[PDB]
Amino acid sequence: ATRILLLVLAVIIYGTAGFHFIEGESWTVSLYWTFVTIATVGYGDYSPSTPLGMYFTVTLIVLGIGTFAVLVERLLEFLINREQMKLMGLIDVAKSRHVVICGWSESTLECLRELRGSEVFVLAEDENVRKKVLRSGANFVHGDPTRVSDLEKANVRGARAVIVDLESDSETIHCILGIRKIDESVRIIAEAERYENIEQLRMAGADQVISPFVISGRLMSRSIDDGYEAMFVQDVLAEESTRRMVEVPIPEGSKLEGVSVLDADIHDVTGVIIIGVGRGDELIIDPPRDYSFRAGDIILGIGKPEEIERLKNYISA
Amino acid sequence: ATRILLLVLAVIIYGTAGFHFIEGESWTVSLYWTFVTIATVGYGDYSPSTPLGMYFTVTLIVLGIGTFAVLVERLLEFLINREQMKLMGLIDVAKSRHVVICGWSESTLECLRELRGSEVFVLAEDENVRKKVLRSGANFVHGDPTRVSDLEKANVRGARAVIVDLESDSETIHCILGIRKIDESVRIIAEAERYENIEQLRMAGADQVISPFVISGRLMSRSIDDGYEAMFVQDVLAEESTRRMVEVPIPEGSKLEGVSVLDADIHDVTGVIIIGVGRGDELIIDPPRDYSFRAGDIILGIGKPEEIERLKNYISA
Amino acid sequence: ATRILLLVLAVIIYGTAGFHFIEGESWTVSLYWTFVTIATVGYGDYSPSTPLGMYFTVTLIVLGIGTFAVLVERLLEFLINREQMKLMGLIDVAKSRHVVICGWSESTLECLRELRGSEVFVLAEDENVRKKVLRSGANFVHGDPTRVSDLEKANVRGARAVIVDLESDSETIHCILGIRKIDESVRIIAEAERYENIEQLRMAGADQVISPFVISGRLMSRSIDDGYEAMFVQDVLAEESTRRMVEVPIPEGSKLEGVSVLDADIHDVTGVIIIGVGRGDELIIDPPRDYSFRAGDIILGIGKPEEIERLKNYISA
Amino acid sequence: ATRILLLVLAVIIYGTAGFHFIEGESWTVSLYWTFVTIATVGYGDYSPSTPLGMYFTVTLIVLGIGTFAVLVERLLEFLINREQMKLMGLIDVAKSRHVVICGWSESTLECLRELRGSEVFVLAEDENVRKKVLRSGANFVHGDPTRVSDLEKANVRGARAVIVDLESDSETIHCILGIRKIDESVRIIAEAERYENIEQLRMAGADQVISPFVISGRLMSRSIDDGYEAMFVQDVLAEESTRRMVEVPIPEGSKLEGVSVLDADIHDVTGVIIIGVGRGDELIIDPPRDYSFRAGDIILGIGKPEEIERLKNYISA
Amino acid sequence: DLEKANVRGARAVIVDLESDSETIHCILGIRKIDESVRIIAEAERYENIEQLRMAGADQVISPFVISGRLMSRSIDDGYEAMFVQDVLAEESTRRMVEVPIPEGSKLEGVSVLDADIHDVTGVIIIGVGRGDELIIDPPRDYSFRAGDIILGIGKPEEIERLKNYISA
Ligand SMILES: [K+]
Repeated sequence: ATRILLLVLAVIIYGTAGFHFIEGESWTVSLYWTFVTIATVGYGDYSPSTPLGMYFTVTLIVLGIGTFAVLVERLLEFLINREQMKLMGLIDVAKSRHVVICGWSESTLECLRELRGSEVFVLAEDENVRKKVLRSGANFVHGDPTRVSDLEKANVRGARAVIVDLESDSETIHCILGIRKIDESVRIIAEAERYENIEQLRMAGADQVISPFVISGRLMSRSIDDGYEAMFVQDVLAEESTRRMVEVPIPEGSKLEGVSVLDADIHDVTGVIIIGVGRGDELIIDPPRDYSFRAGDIILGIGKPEEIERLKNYISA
Repeated sequence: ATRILLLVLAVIIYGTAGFHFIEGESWTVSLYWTFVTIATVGYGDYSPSTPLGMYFTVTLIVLGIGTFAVLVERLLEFLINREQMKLMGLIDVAKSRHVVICGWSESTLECLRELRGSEVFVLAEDENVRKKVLRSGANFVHGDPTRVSDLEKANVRGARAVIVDLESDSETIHCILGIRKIDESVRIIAEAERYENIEQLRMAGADQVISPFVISGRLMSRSIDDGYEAMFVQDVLAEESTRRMVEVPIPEGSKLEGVSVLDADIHDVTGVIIIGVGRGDELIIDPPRDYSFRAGDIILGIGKPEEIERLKNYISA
Repeated sequence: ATRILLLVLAVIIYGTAGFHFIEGESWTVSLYWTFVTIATVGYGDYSPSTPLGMYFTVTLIVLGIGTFAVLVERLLEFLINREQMKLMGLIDVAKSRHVVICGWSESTLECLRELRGSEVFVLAEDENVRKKVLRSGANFVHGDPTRVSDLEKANVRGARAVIVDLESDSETIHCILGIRKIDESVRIIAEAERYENIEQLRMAGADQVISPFVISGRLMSRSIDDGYEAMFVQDVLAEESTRRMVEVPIPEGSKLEGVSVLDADIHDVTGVIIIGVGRGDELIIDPPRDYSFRAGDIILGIGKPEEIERLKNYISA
Repeated sequence: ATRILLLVLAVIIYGTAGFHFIEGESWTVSLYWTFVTIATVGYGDYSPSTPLGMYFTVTLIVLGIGTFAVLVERLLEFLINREQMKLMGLIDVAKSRHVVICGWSESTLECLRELRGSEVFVLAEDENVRKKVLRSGANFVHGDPTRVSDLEKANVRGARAVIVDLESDSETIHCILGIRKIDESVRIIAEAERYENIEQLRMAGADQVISPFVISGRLMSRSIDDGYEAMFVQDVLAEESTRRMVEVPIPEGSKLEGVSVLDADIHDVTGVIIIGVGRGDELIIDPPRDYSFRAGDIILGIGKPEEIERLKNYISA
Repeated sequence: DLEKANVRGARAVIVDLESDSETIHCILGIRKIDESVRIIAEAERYENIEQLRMAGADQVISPFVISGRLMSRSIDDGYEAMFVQDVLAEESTRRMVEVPIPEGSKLEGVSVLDADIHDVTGVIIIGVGRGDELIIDPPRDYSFRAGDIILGIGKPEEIERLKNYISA
């Protein structure tokens, strides 16, 4: 790989040792003339005069052209190899705050619209998935999400969060186990098809589990007659037509520390229905009137975009 | 992406600030000498004389070669990426009067022979379809005809007309709905397999619907005994052996405005059987003898190539 | 496609019209200086002296570098397109004495070992067939053997002979009909699976028909008890272990014109069993003793390589 | 392929014969000037003065640029062809001490972790296998392991050892027969699925046969109640948790030649259970107390990594 | 569908599916039904051997892991693979047997050094499994008990010579 460097150094030395070993001009001007001749710069300050000397000049010119040809050849081969290799995946990830996505479905396409295109890496192995991901605007890594060896290629260790949605619950569980084998602190978000596997996904190590099929089946099984819960669910979580479920935190101080919910009256002040207060990875749905707010708490509620703004400004210090 | 421009500007500045900061020749000739040295032009009008100066010349030459190498590398990488990307589709369309074709069957191959090869764009996603389209002489765009996002890549908004012929009537209806979601005025031409979907294609928004299977089934169901309607249909619409169904418009004035059909006697004058007169997106089959011709009307008839010429010249002003 | 030629001519003109329109040296030396400056040759005989003139030199150098970049870009794009296109087929054939092979099976692989690798063209459309053909040492053309349009890409018109062996007898018959539609004189060699299609292949236009399955089934149906005909067939036609069925023609004169078979006694003279004499596309198996030899006749017999040599030298003039 | 060399020699001759046939300077300086002009070196010592002469210089410059373009074109085409061809296999092997692997399964992936990545060559034909092998870190050769023609591409003749593990026992037997057809001395290591084919693999020519399915079935059929043999087998051969089955040879002399096992007491001295002594391709399990050690014998035993070290140092001279 | 096969009451369950993911899922499902049934699983990859044991498998078999290592050593020597094949796969001449110690057996409390099972019968004693643990190469101070299982390799003749020898 470094043989070409030795070859070109030999040619440069061979050239330099021609002037001094022929006309004996100067051991310093020979070094220069050899460098200007190879780079075709051709000043012409010091040109040969003997027939032997000018013949040696032709030999040096053709040898320099031959060396350049090999130089260009090596580079071109390297560029072709790199481009051909990194086009179909087979490239290690060097980032440290990306988002790794295992598998590609319609659920992972909808979360790509709220995430940066250059920070998400999709880890699959199908060929059509590569084209779909490239059209979507993400980066494709060729590997098996269930393999620990291919999980380190995607740099799961340093990822901000990992989203697991594979073709089957068995594969999802295996991928979660593999990720937890690498990093025990990375955040994992999984999707469950069957109701039986919701607890197994949580036991494997998933931080958050989503059950779209379980939600949709129950919504279908109640909308045959009434169809009012499904309407609320659709208009609040799917379309966000008018209202929206927001989660706004409480800043430092906020002039609302220690104030109870009964004295705050967030509904009567802003118009946002307070569902619960999440204090440190636990959701207290419908907190009592005796609950006291703190710093860093997150308020979960449903309201219009106007009322959400009315609340975020209201809880400011 | 523009780091190389800064690097080369730094090298040029570094070179220029060598003459003045070493030999102090001239702040204007230094700029020149640095440019002729990098482009290997090597005039030689102003060559260095000090050993330090000629060493700096070698340093500048090798640095310029290194900069050129990176320059060539970047370009080559860009060209490889562009060619590799636009070979398999994944390219947005910038035209504004093309013809978009969704799907690829034998029906869309026969309409390619009467259309310009460079104005038709085929929107599919199969790999064999790409080779078939390239052999036919059209442009291939990789996308799903049913997706509104992939429909905008083909630039349906600005297309002259869109031809929809997919693998199923469900896909055809979905594609028509998607196209009408983008543009409500573009002309859509669809093909229907089942007789039940002819009305659904028209309700979705298709301007023209063609039912080859419905026509062929009825032709088969009558040719068991007689086989005379099928012979006429084949020899007039499929082969155009002797006669042909032509639609010639009436130019401005044409010396035939207000003249009734009974007084015109187009059959007795030219020999072309007049089927109907299309006046503004409606076909009046067998117009009455009291019908009065106008300007911009289209005459639909069946005749030999000789009689068609005899009629087009007859209706001229 | 020729815009770059206009651009470079404009740059050359712009350069040439600088010397005369600035320093007014000579309308002939300006043309020269502009050509030596672009090709980085840089003699230096006529270098600028005014600051404006040397600035214009830098402008010309950078413009020439920009023009060269586009020049290299266009070429590279053309080469990439050509290589990428002619790698997967999609290339028209310009030869006029090649051998076209439709389909790829084990039968067409055994006939490749007795034919020149560079004269055979294989016309298929599967991807694995391309790799198999390339490993074998032939040229691959991507097309459908049943399509007349793709048959002209392989240049069947000018082919020496066409060998048809497709996946089914229906496809073989269709390909023969298509070839006969193009050229009514080219030689077609087909292979038949079923016994019912031997006559249909000959009616379609095939010059020679081979029935390996029909031969093998009958050989199997007789070797259950005796197995002596199959042994002869294998050892003479498949392996050519000891003997071989040869067909040697009769040269001009040959000192054997008009001599009857009874007076020639080819068996008693050389040891080759004379099966038949093919005189003008007809095989006379076991010719009578009254048959008279002629010029241009072909002798069909089975003999050892020694006896074949003994006969070819015997029938020489 | 060598036409370009003739073309460039013609251009060089044409250039050289310009000076002497025009200005008649010198038959030696013309050769030089032609070489410096083509390589754009442009010294300028001998520049033309006549208008005709300087026109001829422009003609030579443009002809040299045209020749260079073709030169670059040919090289680029060669590099593209080489890279495109050797990327998907289709490359002959020139090594003489590699390890050829036929087929790719989980068994051949585990033996890649104890072998050098650059000496193993995998011979398959599936496309996914190529990506798997490239990710693993080996070299991929595209061919059919059952074909003798594709077996010579992998250079089985000169291989150190061949490992055969295909999708079926029929394919494994066929590959072994093909390899033995090429080389009768190369070492073959095969894997058997069925118990019926263990003897057929040995009769075909396999030096060593492995039966993972046969071992696992019997281990399953005994672990239903006891499960103690399977525990030993797993912990000694699969995981090598604590102990390990080692095979250490006896060096020259070793101070243990002719010493009987009863007097050596290898178990009482080191702690390694002596299973057997392999003397020349035969395993003597549980050798008698009267057995006498020799030179070049291999000791097979199970022991901890400490006891193995205690034994290897003990048997040293 | 696991309850249709009546896994609850099964004597033992053998899990060998098309993939390690499916094997792990099946083991988890079986352990969800019955926490005491005996599960015997098979592992393809070396990474999943520990995950199968954590899921609840009582015994794990790694045929691919064994065969890969046997292939990776038989390129030059090929003596360990020969022993493994002839003892575990074909059982040509010898065989690895596991014979228990009956009640009393006239060998309770007798140390291995005083028993000398190799010098008496000819069977190489690999280890003694006392209650779901294998003591490979027990010390000379080990004392036999009742219900222990002796693991060794010997000919069918020597196995008979040992089973009759350890009888009361
Ligand atoms: K140059």
